[PDB]
Amino acid sequence: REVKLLLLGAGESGKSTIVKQMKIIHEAGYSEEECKQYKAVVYSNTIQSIIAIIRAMGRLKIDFGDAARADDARQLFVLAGAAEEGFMTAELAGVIKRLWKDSGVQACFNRSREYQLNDSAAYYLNDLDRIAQPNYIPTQQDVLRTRVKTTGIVETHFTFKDLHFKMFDVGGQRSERKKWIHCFEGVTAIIFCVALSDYDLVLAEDEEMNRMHESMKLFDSICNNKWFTDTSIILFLNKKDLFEEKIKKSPLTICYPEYAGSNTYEEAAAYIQCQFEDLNKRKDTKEIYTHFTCATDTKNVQFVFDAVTDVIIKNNL
Ligand SMILES: Nc1nc2c(ncn2[C@@H]2O[C@H](COP(=O)(O)OP(=O)(O)O)[C@@H](O)[C@H]2O)c(=O)[nH]1
Ligand code: ALF
Ligand SMILES: [Mg+2]
Repeated sequence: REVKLLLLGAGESGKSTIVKQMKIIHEAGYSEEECKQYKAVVYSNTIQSIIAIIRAMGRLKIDFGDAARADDARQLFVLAGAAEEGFMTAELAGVIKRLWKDSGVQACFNRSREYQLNDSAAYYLNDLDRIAQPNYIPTQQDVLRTRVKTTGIVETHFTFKDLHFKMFDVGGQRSERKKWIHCFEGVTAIIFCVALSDYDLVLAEDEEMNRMHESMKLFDSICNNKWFTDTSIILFLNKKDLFEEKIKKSPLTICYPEYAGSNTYEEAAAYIQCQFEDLNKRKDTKEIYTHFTCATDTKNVQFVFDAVTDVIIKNNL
Protein backbone atom coordinates (compact mmCIF):
# COMPACT_ATOMS: atom_id res chain seq x y z
CA ARG A 1 0.00 0.00 0.00
CA GLU A 2 1.18 3.54 -0.76
CA VAL A 3 1.49 6.70 1.34
CA LYS A 4 2.18 10.26 0.22
CA LEU A 5 4.09 12.58 2.53
CA LEU A 6 4.48 16.27 1.66
CA LEU A 7 7.25 18.19 3.45
CA LEU A 8 6.49 21.89 3.92
CA GLY A 9 7.88 24.88 5.81
CA ALA A 10 9.60 28.25 5.35
CA GLY A 11 13.14 28.67 4.04
CA GLU A 12 15.98 26.59 5.47
CA SER A 13 13.73 24.86 7.99
CA GLY A 14 15.20 21.42 7.33
CA LYS A 15 12.76 19.79 4.94
CA SER A 16 15.47 18.42 2.61
CA THR A 17 17.62 17.09 5.48
CA ILE A 18 14.69 14.96 6.69
CA VAL A 19 14.57 13.57 3.14
CA LYS A 20 18.25 12.60 3.24
CA GLN A 21 17.60 10.73 6.53
CA MET A 22 15.05 8.52 4.77
CA LYS A 23 17.79 7.27 2.44
CA ILE A 24 20.20 6.75 5.32
CA ILE A 25 17.63 5.06 7.58
CA HIS A 26 15.73 2.89 5.10
CA GLU A 27 18.18 2.57 2.22
CA ALA A 28 21.83 1.74 2.96
CA GLY A 29 22.52 5.47 3.10
CA TYR A 30 24.87 7.14 0.63
CA SER A 31 27.44 5.09 -1.27
CA GLU A 32 30.98 6.21 -2.01
CA GLU A 33 30.20 7.38 -5.51
CA GLU A 34 27.31 9.33 -3.99
CA CYS A 35 29.30 10.81 -1.09
CA LYS A 36 31.88 12.09 -3.56
CA GLN A 37 29.23 14.05 -5.51
CA TYR A 38 28.68 15.98 -2.27
CA LYS A 39 32.40 16.70 -1.96
CA ALA A 40 32.03 19.85 -4.08
CA VAL A 41 28.98 20.96 -2.06
CA VAL A 42 30.98 20.65 1.17
CA TYR A 43 33.85 22.71 -0.24
CA SER A 44 31.43 25.26 -1.65
CA ASN A 45 29.65 25.61 1.71
CA THR A 46 32.90 26.08 3.59
CA ILE A 47 34.15 28.89 1.31
CA GLN A 48 30.75 30.58 1.14
CA SER A 49 30.69 30.49 4.91
CA ILE A 50 34.12 32.00 5.61
CA ILE A 51 33.64 34.53 2.81
CA ALA A 52 30.18 35.36 4.19
CA ILE A 53 31.60 36.09 7.63
CA ILE A 54 34.35 38.18 6.10
CA ARG A 55 31.80 40.26 4.20
CA ALA A 56 29.89 41.01 7.41
CA MET A 57 33.18 42.18 8.95
CA GLY A 58 33.08 45.06 6.50
CA ARG A 59 29.46 46.11 6.96
CA LEU A 60 29.49 45.87 10.78
CA LYS A 61 32.99 47.38 10.74
CA ILE A 62 34.94 44.65 12.58
CA ASP A 63 38.73 44.58 12.16
CA PHE A 64 40.75 41.38 11.94
CA GLY A 65 42.47 40.75 15.26
CA ASP A 66 45.88 40.34 13.60
CA ALA A 67 46.26 42.54 10.52
CA ALA A 68 48.29 39.55 9.33
CA ARG A 69 44.97 38.06 8.20
CA ALA A 70 44.56 40.90 5.68
CA ASP A 71 46.78 38.93 3.34
CA ASP A 72 45.12 35.60 4.09
CA ALA A 73 41.86 37.29 3.10
CA ARG A 74 43.36 38.49 -0.20
CA GLN A 75 44.72 34.98 -0.88
CA LEU A 76 41.38 33.48 0.06
CA PHE A 77 39.79 34.94 -3.08
CA VAL A 78 42.79 34.05 -5.27
CA LEU A 79 42.67 30.39 -4.34
CA ALA A 80 38.92 30.20 -3.65
CA GLY A 81 38.10 29.13 -7.21
CA ALA A 82 39.45 25.59 -6.73
CA ALA A 83 37.10 24.75 -3.85
CA GLU A 84 34.15 25.40 -6.16
CA GLU A 85 35.51 22.77 -8.59
CA GLY A 86 35.82 20.15 -5.87
CA PHE A 87 39.47 20.57 -4.99
CA MET A 88 41.05 21.87 -1.79
CA THR A 89 44.75 22.68 -2.00
CA ALA A 90 46.69 22.49 1.26
CA GLU A 91 47.38 26.19 0.94
CA LEU A 92 43.72 27.13 0.79
CA ALA A 93 43.07 25.04 3.91
CA GLY A 94 45.65 26.96 5.93
CA VAL A 95 44.31 30.32 4.82
CA ILE A 96 40.75 29.37 5.81
CA LYS A 97 41.94 27.82 9.05
CA ARG A 98 43.90 30.89 10.10
CA LEU A 99 41.07 33.32 9.24
CA TRP A 100 38.57 31.12 11.08
CA LYS A 101 40.69 31.17 14.24
CA ASP A 102 41.07 34.95 14.12
CA SER A 103 39.38 36.80 16.97
CA GLY A 104 37.97 39.32 14.51
CA VAL A 105 36.37 36.64 12.37
CA GLN A 106 35.10 35.02 15.57
CA ALA A 107 33.48 38.17 16.95
CA CYS A 108 31.63 38.56 13.67
CA PHE A 109 30.65 34.90 13.85
CA ASN A 110 28.85 35.27 17.18
CA ARG A 111 26.80 38.09 15.69
CA SER A 112 25.59 36.11 12.67
CA ARG A 113 21.94 36.86 13.44
CA GLU A 114 22.83 40.29 12.07
CA TYR A 115 23.26 38.80 8.57
CA GLN A 116 22.96 35.54 6.62
CA LEU A 117 25.20 32.58 7.47
CA ASN A 118 24.76 28.82 6.94
CA ASP A 119 23.98 26.84 10.08
CA SER A 120 26.62 24.31 9.05
CA ALA A 121 29.30 27.01 8.92
CA ALA A 122 30.99 26.05 12.20
CA TYR A 123 30.59 22.30 11.62
CA TYR A 124 32.84 22.35 8.55
CA LEU A 125 35.24 25.13 9.47
CA ASN A 126 35.97 23.31 12.74
CA ASP A 127 36.66 20.12 10.74
CA LEU A 128 38.91 21.74 8.17
CA ASP A 129 41.76 19.32 8.76
CA ARG A 130 39.46 16.39 7.99
CA ILE A 131 37.61 17.67 4.94
CA ALA A 132 40.91 18.97 3.59
CA GLN A 133 42.79 15.64 3.42
CA PRO A 134 43.72 14.52 -0.10
CA ASN A 135 41.12 12.14 -1.46
CA TYR A 136 38.61 13.31 1.14
CA ILE A 137 35.21 11.62 1.12
CA PRO A 138 32.11 13.22 2.70
CA THR A 139 30.63 11.19 5.57
CA GLN A 140 26.94 10.47 6.13
CA GLN A 141 27.04 13.42 8.50
CA ASP A 142 28.89 15.74 6.08
CA VAL A 143 26.23 15.01 3.45
CA LEU A 144 23.40 15.67 5.91
CA ARG A 145 24.97 19.04 6.77
CA THR A 146 25.17 20.22 3.16
CA ARG A 147 23.07 23.22 2.23
CA VAL A 148 21.59 23.49 -1.25
CA LYS A 149 18.52 25.60 -1.98
CA THR A 150 15.52 23.56 -3.01
CA THR A 151 13.64 25.08 -5.92
CA GLY A 152 11.00 22.99 -7.58
CA ILE A 153 9.72 19.56 -6.63
CA VAL A 154 11.96 16.69 -5.53
CA GLU A 155 10.43 13.22 -5.27
CA THR A 156 11.92 10.47 -3.10
CA HIS A 157 10.92 6.79 -2.78
CA PHE A 158 11.69 4.25 -0.06
CA THR A 159 10.18 1.23 1.65
CA PHE A 160 9.60 1.12 5.39
CA LYS A 161 7.37 -1.14 7.49
CA ASP A 162 5.94 -2.76 4.35
CA LEU A 163 4.67 0.57 3.07
CA HIS A 164 5.79 2.04 -0.24
CA PHE A 165 6.50 5.68 0.65
CA LYS A 166 6.40 8.57 -1.81
CA MET A 167 7.93 11.68 -0.23
CA PHE A 168 7.63 15.18 -1.72
CA ASP A 169 9.97 18.01 -0.74
CA VAL A 170 9.64 21.58 -2.05
CA GLY A 171 11.12 25.04 -1.69
CA GLY A 172 10.14 27.34 1.15
CA GLN A 173 11.18 30.89 0.19
CA ARG A 174 8.34 33.31 -0.65
CA SER A 175 9.15 32.93 -4.34
CA GLU A 176 8.80 29.13 -4.21
CA ARG A 177 5.44 28.88 -2.42
CA LYS A 178 3.38 29.38 -5.58
CA LYS A 179 4.52 25.84 -6.45
CA TRP A 180 3.12 24.21 -3.31
CA ILE A 181 -0.33 23.74 -4.88
CA HIS A 182 1.23 21.16 -7.22
CA CYS A 183 1.72 18.56 -4.47
CA PHE A 184 -1.73 18.92 -2.86
CA GLU A 185 -3.48 15.94 -4.51
CA GLY A 186 -3.95 12.90 -2.26
CA VAL A 187 -1.63 13.66 0.61
CA THR A 188 -1.67 11.03 3.35
CA ALA A 189 0.20 13.29 5.75
CA ILE A 190 2.03 16.59 5.80
CA ILE A 191 5.24 17.05 7.75
CA PHE A 192 5.49 20.76 8.44
CA CYS A 193 9.03 21.82 9.43
CA VAL A 194 9.87 24.85 11.60
CA ALA A 195 13.41 25.95 12.47
CA LEU A 196 13.19 26.40 16.25
CA SER A 197 16.42 28.40 16.12
CA ASP A 198 14.95 31.01 13.79
CA TYR A 199 13.12 32.95 16.51
CA ASP A 200 15.71 35.71 16.31
CA LEU A 201 16.48 35.69 12.58
CA VAL A 202 14.93 37.62 9.68
CA LEU A 203 13.70 36.24 6.37
CA ALA A 204 16.40 36.27 3.72
CA GLU A 205 13.57 37.32 1.39
CA ASP A 206 12.60 40.29 3.55
CA GLU A 207 14.81 41.75 6.28
CA GLU A 208 11.83 43.26 8.07
CA MET A 209 9.93 39.97 8.58
CA ASN A 210 10.75 37.72 11.54
CA ARG A 211 11.40 34.12 10.44
CA MET A 212 9.45 32.50 13.28
CA HIS A 213 6.48 34.76 12.43
CA GLU A 214 6.63 33.84 8.75
CA SER A 215 6.63 30.19 9.76
CA MET A 216 3.59 30.66 12.03
CA LYS A 217 1.63 32.32 9.25
CA LEU A 218 2.44 29.40 6.94
CA PHE A 219 1.35 26.88 9.57
CA ASP A 220 -1.95 28.67 10.28
CA SER A 221 -2.61 28.55 6.50
CA ILE A 222 -1.89 24.88 5.76
CA CYS A 223 -3.16 23.38 9.03
CA ASN A 224 -6.51 25.19 8.90
CA ASN A 225 -7.00 24.55 5.18
CA LYS A 226 -10.29 22.77 4.52
CA TRP A 227 -8.62 20.74 1.78
CA PHE A 228 -6.20 18.97 4.16
CA THR A 229 -8.97 18.14 6.65
CA ASP A 230 -8.44 14.38 6.57
CA THR A 231 -4.67 14.77 6.23
CA SER A 232 -2.41 14.00 9.18
CA ILE A 233 -0.74 17.27 10.12
CA ILE A 234 2.67 16.44 11.64
CA LEU A 235 4.61 19.38 13.14
CA PHE A 236 8.39 19.16 13.40
CA LEU A 237 9.88 21.75 15.72
CA ASN A 238 13.30 21.18 14.14
CA LYS A 239 16.80 22.41 14.94
CA LYS A 240 16.17 21.76 18.63
CA ASP A 241 19.93 21.35 18.94
CA LEU A 242 20.77 24.84 17.73
CA PHE A 243 17.77 26.19 19.64
CA GLU A 244 19.21 24.67 22.82
CA GLU A 245 22.36 26.79 22.55
CA LYS A 246 20.77 29.96 21.25
CA ILE A 247 18.10 30.12 23.96
CA LYS A 248 20.98 30.46 26.42
CA LYS A 249 22.26 33.72 24.98
CA SER A 250 19.52 35.13 22.73
CA PRO A 251 16.30 36.41 24.38
CA LEU A 252 13.14 34.69 23.20
CA THR A 253 11.30 38.00 23.70
CA ILE A 254 12.77 39.15 20.40
CA CYS A 255 10.08 37.01 18.78
CA TYR A 256 7.50 36.63 21.55
CA PRO A 257 7.38 39.88 23.60
CA GLU A 258 5.06 38.45 26.24
CA TYR A 259 7.24 35.43 27.02
CA ALA A 260 7.89 35.48 30.76
CA GLY A 261 9.80 32.18 31.03
CA SER A 262 13.52 31.54 31.41
CA ASN A 263 16.26 31.19 28.81
CA THR A 264 16.21 27.40 29.23
CA TYR A 265 15.36 24.72 26.68
CA GLU A 266 12.16 23.30 28.24
CA GLU A 267 10.18 26.46 29.00
CA ALA A 268 11.23 28.11 25.73
CA ALA A 269 10.49 24.99 23.71
CA ALA A 270 7.05 24.33 25.19
CA TYR A 271 6.08 27.96 24.68
CA ILE A 272 6.94 27.95 20.99
CA GLN A 273 4.95 24.74 20.75
CA CYS A 274 1.78 26.19 22.30
CA GLN A 275 2.13 29.20 19.98
CA PHE A 276 2.02 27.01 16.90
CA GLU A 277 -0.76 24.69 18.05
CA ASP A 278 -2.87 27.67 19.13
CA LEU A 279 -3.08 28.54 15.43
CA ASN A 280 -5.16 25.36 14.98
CA LYS A 281 -8.77 26.58 14.54
CA ARG A 282 -10.62 23.28 15.08
CA LYS A 283 -8.89 21.98 18.19
CA ASP A 284 -11.51 19.26 18.70
CA THR A 285 -11.96 17.86 15.22
CA LYS A 286 -8.40 18.34 13.96
CA GLU A 287 -5.30 16.99 15.68
CA ILE A 288 -1.64 17.98 15.35
CA TYR A 289 1.08 15.40 15.94
CA THR A 290 4.15 17.38 17.10
CA HIS A 291 7.78 16.23 17.47
CA PHE A 292 10.92 18.08 18.52
CA THR A 293 13.75 17.12 16.18
CA CYS A 294 17.34 17.42 15.00
CA ALA A 295 17.19 16.76 11.25
CA THR A 296 20.95 16.11 11.11
CA ASP A 297 20.83 13.57 13.97
CA THR A 298 20.05 10.16 12.45
CA LYS A 299 19.22 8.35 15.69
CA ASN A 300 16.75 11.09 16.55
CA VAL A 301 15.03 11.17 13.16
CA GLN A 302 14.70 7.41 13.12
CA PHE A 303 12.75 7.08 16.36
CA VAL A 304 10.77 10.20 15.58
CA PHE A 305 9.87 8.93 12.13
CA ASP A 306 9.11 5.52 13.59
CA ALA A 307 6.54 7.11 15.88
CA VAL A 308 5.10 9.00 12.93
CA THR A 309 4.63 5.86 10.86
CA ASP A 310 2.55 4.14 13.56
CA VAL A 311 0.16 7.06 13.57
CA ILE A 312 0.06 7.17 9.76
CA ILE A 313 -0.46 3.40 9.79
CA LYS A 314 -2.99 3.30 12.63
CA ASN A 315 -4.96 5.88 10.64
CA ASN A 316 -4.85 5.90 6.83
CA LEU A 317 -4.67 2.10 6.92
N1 LIG B 1 22.49 21.76 13.24
C1 LIG B 1 21.41 21.48 12.56
N2 LIG B 1 21.38 21.79 11.24
C2 LIG B 1 20.21 21.45 10.56
C3 LIG B 1 19.09 20.84 11.10
N3 LIG B 1 18.09 20.65 10.10
C4 LIG B 1 18.68 21.16 9.03
N4 LIG B 1 19.96 21.66 9.23
C5 LIG B 1 20.90 22.29 8.32
O1 LIG B 1 20.31 23.53 7.87
C6 LIG B 1 20.53 23.73 6.41
C7 LIG B 1 19.22 23.89 5.66
O2 LIG B 1 18.31 22.75 5.75
P1 LIG B 1 17.61 22.01 4.55
O3 LIG B 1 17.55 20.58 4.91
O4 LIG B 1 18.22 22.36 3.18
O5 LIG B 1 16.13 22.57 4.63
P2 LIG B 1 15.06 23.12 3.59
O6 LIG B 1 15.86 24.03 2.74
O7 LIG B 1 14.12 23.89 4.35
O8 LIG B 1 14.52 21.91 2.98
C8 LIG B 1 21.31 22.51 5.91
O9 LIG B 1 22.70 22.79 5.78
C9 LIG B 1 21.04 21.47 7.04
O10 LIG B 1 22.04 20.46 7.19
C10 LIG B 1 19.14 20.51 12.56
O11 LIG B 1 18.29 19.98 13.26
N5 LIG B 1 20.33 20.87 13.20
F1 ALF C 1 15.53 26.63 1.64
AL1 ALF C 1 14.12 25.55 1.40
F2 ALF C 1 13.08 24.36 0.56
F3 ALF C 1 12.75 26.47 1.96
F4 ALF C 1 15.32 25.32 0.04
MG1 LIG D 1 14.26 21.95 0.55
